[PDB]
Amino acid sequence: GSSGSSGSTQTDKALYNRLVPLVNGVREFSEIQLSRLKKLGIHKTDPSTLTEEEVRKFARLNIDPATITWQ
Repeated sequence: GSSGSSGSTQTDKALYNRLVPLVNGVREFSEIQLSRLKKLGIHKTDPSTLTEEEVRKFARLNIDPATITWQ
């Protein structure tokens, strides 16, 4: 990715990347993220099927102290 100017409605999207990075040349959740997604009811494995609605949700549950943003 690339950090710079403040894009549009760029809040969850940005995070999504951090959560599911790309090092193996293939974006795929982890036994950790999943176990958490299930609780919500999102039976998805690939980050592609995920939708803004799901993304924002998967991120919401995860709130970092460094970037504490109170909607």
